[PDB]
Amino acid sequence: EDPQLLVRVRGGQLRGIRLKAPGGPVSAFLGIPFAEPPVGSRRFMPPEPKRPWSGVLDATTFQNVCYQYVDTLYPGFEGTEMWNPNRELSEDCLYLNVWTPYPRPASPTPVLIWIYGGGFYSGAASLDVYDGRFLAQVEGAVLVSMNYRVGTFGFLALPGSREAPGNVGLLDQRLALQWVQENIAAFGGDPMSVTLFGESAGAASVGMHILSLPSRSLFHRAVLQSGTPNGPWATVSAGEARRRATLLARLVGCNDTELIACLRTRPAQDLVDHEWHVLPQESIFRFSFVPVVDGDFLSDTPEALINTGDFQDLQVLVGVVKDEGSYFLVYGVPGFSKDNESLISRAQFLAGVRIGVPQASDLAAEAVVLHYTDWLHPEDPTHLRDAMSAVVGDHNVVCPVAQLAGRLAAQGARVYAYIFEHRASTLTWPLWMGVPHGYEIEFIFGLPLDPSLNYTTEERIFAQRLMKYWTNFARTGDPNDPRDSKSPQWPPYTTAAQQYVSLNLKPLEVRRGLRAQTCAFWNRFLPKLLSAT
Amino acid sequence: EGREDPQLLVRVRGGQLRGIRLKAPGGPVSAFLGIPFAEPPVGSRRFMPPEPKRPWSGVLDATTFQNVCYQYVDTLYPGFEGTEMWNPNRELSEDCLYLNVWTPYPRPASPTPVLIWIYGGGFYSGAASLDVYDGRFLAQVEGAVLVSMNYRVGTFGFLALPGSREAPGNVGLLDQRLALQWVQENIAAFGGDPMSVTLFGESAGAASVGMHILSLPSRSLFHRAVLQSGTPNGPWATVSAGEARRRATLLARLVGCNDTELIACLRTRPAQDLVDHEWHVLPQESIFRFSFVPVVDGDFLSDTPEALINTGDFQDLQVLVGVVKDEGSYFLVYGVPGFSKDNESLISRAQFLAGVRIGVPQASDLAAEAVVLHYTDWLHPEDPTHLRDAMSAVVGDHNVVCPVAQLAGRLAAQGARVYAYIFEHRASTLTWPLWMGVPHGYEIEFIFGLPLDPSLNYTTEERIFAQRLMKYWTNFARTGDPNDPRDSKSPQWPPYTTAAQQYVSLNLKPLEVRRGLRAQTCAFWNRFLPKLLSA
Repeated sequence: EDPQLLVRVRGGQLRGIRLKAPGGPVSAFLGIPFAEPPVGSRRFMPPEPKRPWSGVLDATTFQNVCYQYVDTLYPGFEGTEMWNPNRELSEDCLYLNVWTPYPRPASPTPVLIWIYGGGFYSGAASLDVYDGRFLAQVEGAVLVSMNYRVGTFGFLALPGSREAPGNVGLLDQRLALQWVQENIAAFGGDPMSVTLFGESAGAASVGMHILSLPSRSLFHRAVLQSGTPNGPWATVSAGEARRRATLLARLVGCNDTELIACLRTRPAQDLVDHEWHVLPQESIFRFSFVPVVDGDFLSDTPEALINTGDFQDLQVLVGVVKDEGSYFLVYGVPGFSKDNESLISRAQFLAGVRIGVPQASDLAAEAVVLHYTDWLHPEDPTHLRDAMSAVVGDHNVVCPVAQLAGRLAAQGARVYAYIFEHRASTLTWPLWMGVPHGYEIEFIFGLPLDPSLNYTTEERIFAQRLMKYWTNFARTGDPNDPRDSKSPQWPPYTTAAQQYVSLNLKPLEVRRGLRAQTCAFWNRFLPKLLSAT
Repeated sequence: EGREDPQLLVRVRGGQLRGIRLKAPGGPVSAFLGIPFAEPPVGSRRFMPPEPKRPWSGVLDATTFQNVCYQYVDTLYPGFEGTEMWNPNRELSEDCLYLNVWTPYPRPASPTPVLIWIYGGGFYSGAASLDVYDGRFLAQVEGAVLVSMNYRVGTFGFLALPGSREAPGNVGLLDQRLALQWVQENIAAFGGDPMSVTLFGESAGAASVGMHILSLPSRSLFHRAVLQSGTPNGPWATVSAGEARRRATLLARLVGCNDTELIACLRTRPAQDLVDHEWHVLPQESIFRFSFVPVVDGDFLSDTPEALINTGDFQDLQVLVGVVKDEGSYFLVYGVPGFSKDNESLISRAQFLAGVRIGVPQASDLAAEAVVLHYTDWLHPEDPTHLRDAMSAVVGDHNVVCPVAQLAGRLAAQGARVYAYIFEHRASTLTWPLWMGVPHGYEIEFIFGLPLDPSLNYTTEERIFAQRLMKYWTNFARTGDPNDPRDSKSPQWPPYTTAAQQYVSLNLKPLEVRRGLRAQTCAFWNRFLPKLLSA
């Protein structure tokens, strides 16, 4: 019975497990319950604190993955399977994971809290790419990650009702953050230095914690990788949420109370089976059950809240990968596949656009096409393919990120921005997809430090750089290495200079303007257009 | 005759002419100036189609430029050479339908390709007698036969009550066509070849050339065409029948005047009173808009130029078209607040938003918004230097560069052989400020070879440059190809095509080939803006 692996938290005692990281051991406490299982009459409801337990809770293994749709586009393909659940599905899934240095930090160590992505309909804290042992061993970080409910279980809402108020998946995250405040000191973590980071919908979640008052006392700094609370996919209105719920109810054979009671009797997979059938249009990068503007968790739209908020007290790191959109094309756009070069025609490009920008009027869709067409080579299939990706990536991630960065900087926040440009040597998706959505994560978490993974030595050096930026940001709100003159420095993003850095194998290079012209089109012009036409 | 220079006596259909022997740098040329080609369109003939000049008796003296057509005189910067060079240099008169001929001296042996110049001036001004249009250099150095004609401008040339008998519209264009007919009948008397006639013109002259291309009756009067910084399509070169009617009747009201009675009253007004009110009938505060221009009458112009270029067959057409580096700059000082020739015209973002409304006068709020969004530099949305240059670009792109791109594009896609250029050399003698770059109209003096005149103070490179340009233009006139057959060592000027979109830079350096005539931005003006109009 190793005393390092024994911890007492408010709920009782836990036993962790000593894990091996390439350069030493780490203590891991996996599958720790932070809420009462949200099952039965608790489905769709806010989470409740876990009841205390007797004896020593076994925390040596990952708990179940929250019930969710499982990707079947390319069965058995590593590129898709790496995001698929790697433990049993169950509605009983509200557990978190802690990694710390072995032995446990002598002084209170900055805490990093990871919130996974997966479009709010999927994901799990137990995936290999979220392995916290590297950051724990190399950087001496305390790293936390929670499961939170996704899809219907996490975001189905009949706004105003008592039994499906919406946003309970975000309340799961918040409960887990509360748990960190109350318990993390027992592991050596410093509750007074907590940094949230997350990718895609996890980044959007981080963004919503920034914009929700009760969350603000649970962390001090934030990192948003390739996702934002503002933008086209991360939220829905009360009315559109209500619409999607009652439609799903109808689809599975079901006054709010009675509607929800009948939904509560449905086996989990019955709900998932119809999840994708409630979207208003044929689309990509669009998800049926996501956070809802309830006037509660989110008092107004994220757009409104970032425009009017005071962010003086906030430090943020935000960024995008080089090819945000490519991934999503093979999930809905005719002409695209991981198996060929997806060279498309002009007609297929105009088709792709109505799908990639599903809420666009005819005129707006024409605007997009004409903006993104290269008029020197209007019909070149290679350009058209790359343009289709750019449209999807720009509309859904890059421009929403440029918008957020700008509002935050303009309203007092300390902001750092990046674009991640290195394509992993181990990547299984075709070359034409470039650096796809989500493929910076394995580098931030430091997976290349594991020799059995076959990353190149330059990549291993790269990963170490990124872990430094992230953990330095966690420690100080500034990703710059304090023990390093010469670099050059990573400057804050401001509305004046608009500086950000490229992250890749070469040293930091400072650039200005994050797709400035193109994001002016999306952020300034298109709104004016659609609100008229 | 008896003791006159026997080489200067010529007979044309209307009678005998005596020309004058002029000195050009490299030798003498023959000039026949102020030849009448129409009955004076005065009195009851105001607003009417021209009638062919009736024969005269004796020897008409043709040694001096004739009257300039009655027009507005520019007074923005009185005494300033930059404006005065474009002002009338002979007496104003409604009796102004005369043309000019320069030829080698002695006149050519075999029949020589003919160049016909059509001056610009917004359809409200201009004259064939200006210094920058001096035909002596092309005649002497290239052996060209050069013809230029006066044509009515302003109300006199373009006031229209469409459908009426007394003011049918486009009479200024019919003056041009009458002069083309005169060339067909008479130019062989000077050694000119009526079967090789190339039209060239700049600004409204260029738009005029484009309208002769689109007008069937003019099509048997010429064989090749050059359009410099102007097009028959675009926002300023034509008005609708309704808009012309509206402007004519408003102008009538302003001067105290059933179409017949209205026009009859207009014919009693002194020329100057019409000129004094012509700017007052424009629909909005604007620049690069002119009150009385060609009208889509369904006669001379069977449909809008846009419709005609979109659907015409242009197999038989050889055309040279181009633009200067800074088409819009000149126009800014004539009405965009913040702009002047006498300072750097650094402007604010607010002055930019206002300038856009004036420079794109027909835009709705949303459309103006699109323009401001597109042209703003979003790394430096507030920089006064960038904003100044963007304002100029907005005006140049909207009025010239994108209409020319559209024209070259449709003509090529539909059979025509098209050559395209951008002219980038700023004259060492320019009197406009540096901020204006290479302004609208300032290639003309190079095409006509003025830098060959030692007394004008051009540099030796400019002289050599002028000679190259004169070669391109005359080669194109001779063969429909600007390239020199002998000289293959010199870089070649490829045709412009929809597939490759190639065009050349004209400057002190050897031809450089480029692709895409503001392709992205012109996609905005030519493909998107019109649709933002169906909404």
